[PDB]
Amino acid sequence: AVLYQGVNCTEVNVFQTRAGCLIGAEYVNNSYECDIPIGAGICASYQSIIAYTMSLGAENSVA
Amino acid sequence: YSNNSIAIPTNFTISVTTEILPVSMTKTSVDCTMYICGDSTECSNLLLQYGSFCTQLKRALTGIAVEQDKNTQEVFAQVKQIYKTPPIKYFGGFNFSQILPDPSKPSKRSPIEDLLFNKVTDLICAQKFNGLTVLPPLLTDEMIAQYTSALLAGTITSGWTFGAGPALQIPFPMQMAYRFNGIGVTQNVLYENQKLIANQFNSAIGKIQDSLSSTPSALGKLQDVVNHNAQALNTLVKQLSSKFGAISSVLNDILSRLDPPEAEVQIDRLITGRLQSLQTYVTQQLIRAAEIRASANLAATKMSECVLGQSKRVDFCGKGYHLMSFPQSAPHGVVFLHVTYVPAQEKNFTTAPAICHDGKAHFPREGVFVSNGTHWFVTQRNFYEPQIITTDNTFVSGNCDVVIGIVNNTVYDPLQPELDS
Amino acid sequence: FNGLTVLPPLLTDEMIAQYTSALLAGTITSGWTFGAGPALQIPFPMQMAYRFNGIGVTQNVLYENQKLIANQFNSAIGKIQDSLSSTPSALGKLQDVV
Amino acid sequence: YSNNSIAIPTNFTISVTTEILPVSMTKTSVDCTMYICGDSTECSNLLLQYGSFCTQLKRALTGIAVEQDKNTQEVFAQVKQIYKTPPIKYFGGFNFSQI
Amino acid sequence: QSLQTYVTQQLIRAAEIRASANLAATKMSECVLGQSKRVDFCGKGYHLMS
Ligand SMILES: *[C@@H]1O[C@H](CO)[C@@H](O[C@@H]2O[C@H](CO)[C@@H](O)[C@H](O)[C@H]2NC(C)=O)[C@H](O)[C@H]1NC(C)=O
Ligand SMILES: *[C@@H]1O[C@H](CO)[C@@H](O[C@@H]2O[C@H](CO)[C@@H](O)[C@H](O)[C@H]2NC(C)=O)[C@H](O)[C@H]1NC(C)=O
Ligand SMILES: *[C@@H]1O[C@H](CO)[C@@H](O[C@@H]2O[C@H](CO)[C@@H](O)[C@H](O)[C@H]2NC(C)=O)[C@H](O)[C@H]1NC(C)=O
Ligand SMILES: *[C@@H]1O[C@H](CO)[C@@H](O[C@@H]2O[C@H](CO)[C@@H](O)[C@H](O)[C@H]2NC(C)=O)[C@H](O)[C@H]1NC(C)=O
Ligand SMILES: *[C@@H]1O[C@H](CO)[C@@H](O[C@@H]2O[C@H](CO)[C@@H](O)[C@H](O)[C@H]2NC(C)=O)[C@H](O)[C@H]1NC(C)=O
Ligand SMILES: *[C@@H]1O[C@H](CO)[C@@H](O[C@@H]2O[C@H](CO)[C@@H](O)[C@H](O)[C@H]2NC(C)=O)[C@H](O)[C@H]1NC(C)=O
Ligand SMILES: *[C@@H]1O[C@H](CO)[C@@H](O[C@@H]2O[C@H](CO)[C@@H](O)[C@H](O)[C@H]2NC(C)=O)[C@H](O)[C@H]1NC(C)=O
Ligand SMILES: *[C@@H]1O[C@H](CO)[C@@H](O)[C@H](O)[C@H]1NC(C)=O
Ligand SMILES: *[C@@H]1O[C@H](CO)[C@@H](O)[C@H](O)[C@H]1NC(C)=O
Repeated sequence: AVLYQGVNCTEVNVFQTRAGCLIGAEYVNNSYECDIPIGAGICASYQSIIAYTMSLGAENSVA
Repeated sequence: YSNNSIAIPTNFTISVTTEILPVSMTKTSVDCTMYICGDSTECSNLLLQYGSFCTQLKRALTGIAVEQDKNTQEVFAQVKQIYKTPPIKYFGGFNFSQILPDPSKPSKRSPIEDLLFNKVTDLICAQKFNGLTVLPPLLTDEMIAQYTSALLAGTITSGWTFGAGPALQIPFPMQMAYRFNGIGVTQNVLYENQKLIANQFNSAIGKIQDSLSSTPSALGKLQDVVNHNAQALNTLVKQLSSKFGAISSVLNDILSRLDPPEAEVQIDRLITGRLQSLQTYVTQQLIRAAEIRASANLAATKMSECVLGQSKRVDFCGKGYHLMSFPQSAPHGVVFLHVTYVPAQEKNFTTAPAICHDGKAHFPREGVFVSNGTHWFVTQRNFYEPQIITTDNTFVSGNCDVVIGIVNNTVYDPLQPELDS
Repeated sequence: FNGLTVLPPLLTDEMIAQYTSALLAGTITSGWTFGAGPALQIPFPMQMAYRFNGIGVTQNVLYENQKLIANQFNSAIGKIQDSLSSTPSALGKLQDVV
Repeated sequence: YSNNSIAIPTNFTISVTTEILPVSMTKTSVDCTMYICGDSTECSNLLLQYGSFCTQLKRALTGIAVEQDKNTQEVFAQVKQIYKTPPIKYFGGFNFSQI
Repeated sequence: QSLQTYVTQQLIRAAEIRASANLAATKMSECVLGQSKRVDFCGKGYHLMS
C-alpha cells in the first residue's frame, strides 16, 4: 500500500489522513497496538492491509 | 554561627515551581534531486557523478525523524495502563482542577495545558515548494494529553505504587503523610495542619497559573527550538538565489541560453554549491538532534524519579524538600510542577551534644536536644515540637566524660510512675 | 592579527572565587540546610554526627573519637595539597582544553 | 566466604580525594570577511556571491560564546546569598585553612 | 572550507564541554549542598561531604 505524503486524495480503498493520501488499505474502527507507524495517530498492519487508530493501552479504572 | 546554638523552624511553606524541558524537534525530510536540480534532467545526470551524497543525506534525516518519535514515546509512554480520575473530585480539601482535564474544552486539556499551548506559536509554502517537507508527529497532541492525564490520575489515586507495580488505592491525606515521613517530618504535623496545607497548595497552584500567564519569557526554550528550526529552513531556501560563481542563479535560464560544453560548467558550479549548502544543513540538524536527545533523556529521568516516586536528590525535583511532581504537556516539550516543602519562621535555641544523667550519656534517637533557656527537650530537626526527655527517645552509650560539652539534666522515666504507683 | 578575537568571560576569576567562598561558608556553618531553604546554624561536631548517622553509624562513634577524626581530616588535607603540588598530570583535563 | 561467618570493621579512615571537571572553554569570535579576504575589495565582492555562509558562522560562534557563560552560571551561581565565615576559625578542632 | 572545519570542531567541543558542565552542576548540587547515597558519585567510599 502506498502513501502520498502531504497530498490531498483528490489530486492523485482510498483513505485520507493528516499525513497524506493512503491507497490500498481499508480503515477499521477497532484499535490495536501500532505495527507499522504511518503518522498522525494512524498505524497499519497485516491481518489484506488495514489502517487503524493506535490504542494507547488497556483501560484500568482504579477504585 | 556559634558553639552552643541551634535554629529550628516553627512553620513551613508549600511552594510549587515550574520546569520546562524540550523533548522533540520538527521532523523534516529533504528531496536531494528536487532541491539541487529541480525539473532539469541534465543537472540530475551531472549530479549522479558525485556519488551517494544524496543517499547519505536522506538516511541521516530519516534517522533524526525516527529519533524524534522515539524521544516522545520514551518521555510520555511510561505506563501501559490508562487510569481515570474518580467522578467525585474530593481529595481531603486539595484542589486539582487547574491540572486535571477540562471536559468543556474539545481538546480535553487542562487549563494550564491550554495556556501553555496558546503561549507557544507565505513562508510555509516557500519552504514546501522547493522540495522540503515537514512530517507530522506520530503521537497527536490529544494523545499526549491523554498520557499526561493517565499519569496524573495514577499519581493522585495510588501514590507511587502504580509506578513500581500494580496500582493500590490510598486516600490522599495518607499519601500526604507518607510523603511527609519521606522528608523526616512525622505524620501528626500533617494531620493536625491539613487545612492550612491544603490552602497553601491551592494558593501556590493559582500563583503558578498567573505567573505563567503574565510572563512572556517563561517558555523561551520551546519557542527557541521552533525558531531555530524555521530559521534553518529559511536559510536553506535562500541559498537557491545565490549565483555561487555562475552567471545565473536560475538553472532554466542557464540551460536555455548556453551551449552544453559550458552549460555543464555552470551547472557544476551550481551543483557543488548546493551540495555544500545541503551538507551544512544536515550537519547542524544532526548536532541539534543530539542536543535535543540529551534533553529528552533528562526529561524521562525526571519523570520517572519525581513523578512516579519521591526523590531524595537535592535540587533534582525543585528547590526545597521534594514532595511530588505533576506533568503537563506542551508543544515540543513537557512542563513539570514540582511541589516542595520549604521551612520558614526559624527560631533560635541553645543545644548540647548529650545529656549527662547518673553518670551516663544520653543521645537522641532521631531528634536533637534544644533548650529554651531553663529546660531541655527533644525535637525533630525539621520542625519544632518540644517533648520531654525520656528513655523512649534517648539511648545510652558510655559515660559522660568522653563527649565534649555535655550538659547535666534529669532524664524522666516513663516506667517510674508505673512501678511507683 | 587575522580577524580572530577572544572574548573575556562574563564572570571574572575574583567573582567565581567569591562564589566558591560563599558556598564553603554556607556548608561549614549551616550544613545542608542553606541549600534547601533558609540557613540554620549548627555546631560543626553536631553536623558531623548527623552526617555519620547518614551512613549508618551512630552519633556516639563520632562524639567519643572527635580528636582522632579531626587529626585524620587535617592530615588528609595536607596530603591532598602535597599531591596536587607534586604531580604534573593531575590537572591534565583543563590544560588539555586550553 | 562461609555459611555462618562475618567480618565487622572495628576502625575507620577519613579519606579525601580530588575530582577535576572542565566547565567552560575560551569564547572566540571571528570576522569572516577579514579572514577570508583581508583588505582586498574584489575578494569581498566574490565572497558575496556565496551569500549567508559568514552569517551562519557568526551565529554559531555567538551561540557557543553565550553557552559558555550559561555553563559557568549554572555551575557556580547556585546560591543567592553571600555568606561569610565567622571571624573565629574554630570548628571543634577541624582545620580549614587550606580551603 | 577551513573556516567551516574550524566551526564544526568548535561545535563538537562545545557539546563536550556542555555535557561536562552539566555533570559538574549535578555533582555540586548533590554532593556539596547535601549528602549523597549514590555509590562512587561523590568519591570512593561512604560519602560525608564535599
Ligand atoms: C505559621 O505560618 C502560617 C502561615 O504560613 C500561619 O497561619 C496564618 O495565620 C494568620 C493568622 O492566624 C492568618 O491570617 C493566615 O491566613 C494564616 N496563613 C494561611 C496560609 O492561611 C500560622 O499562624 C503560623 N504559626 C506559627 C505557630 O507561627
Ligand atoms: C478549585 O479551584 C477552582 C479554580 O481554582 C474553583 O473553581 C472556581 O469556583 C468559583 C466559585 O464556584 C468561581 O467563581 C471560579 O470562576 C472558579 N474558577 C475556575 C477556574 O473555574 C473551585 O471552586 C475549587 N474547588 C473545587 C472543589 O473545585
Ligand atoms: C539567634 O541568635 C543569633 C545571635 O544573637 C542571631 O543573630 C543575629 O541576628 C541579627 C538579625 O539580623 C543580626 O543583626 C546580628 O548580627 C546576628 N548576630 C550575629 C552575631 O551575627 C540570630 O538571628 C537569632 N536567630 C533568629 C531566628 O533570630
Ligand atoms: C521553656 O519551656 C518550658 C516548657 O514549656 C517552660 O516551662 C513552663 O513555662 C510556663 C510559662 O513560663 C509555665 O506556666 C509552666 O508551669 C512551666 N512548666 C514547668 C514544668 O516548669 C519554661 O518556662 C520555658 N522557659 C522560658 C525561659 O521561656
Ligand atoms: C555535671 O554533673 C556532674 C555530676 O553531678 C559534675 O561532676 C561533679 O562536679 C563537681 C564540681 O566540679 C565535683 O566536685 C564532683 O567531684 C564531680 N563528680 C564527678 C563524678 O565527676 C559535673 O561537674 C557537672 N557538669 C557541669 C558542667 O556542671
Ligand atoms: C584506628 O586508627 C587510628 C589511626 O588511623 C588509630 O590511631 C592511632 O593510634 C596509635 C596508637 O594508639 C597512634 O600511635 C597513632 O598516632 C594513631 N593515629 C592517629 C592518626 O592519630 C586508632 O588506634 C585505631 N583504633 C583502634 C581501635 O585500633
Ligand atoms: C590549620 O592549618 C594551617 C596550615 O595547614 C596551620 O598553620 C601552620 O601553623 C604552623 C605553626 O604556627 C606553621 O609552622 C605553619 O607554617 C602554618 N602553615 C601555613 C600554611 O601557614 C594551622 O596551625 C592549622 N590550625 C589552625 C587552628 O589554624
Ligand atoms: C565555643 O565557641 C566560642 C565562640 O566561637 C569559642 O570562642 C569557644 O572557644 C568555644 N569553646 C571551646 C571550648 O573552644
Ligand atoms: C555449609 O556449607 C557447606 C559448604 O560450604 C554446605 O555443604 C552446607 O550445605 C552448608 N550448610 C547448610 C546447613 O546448608
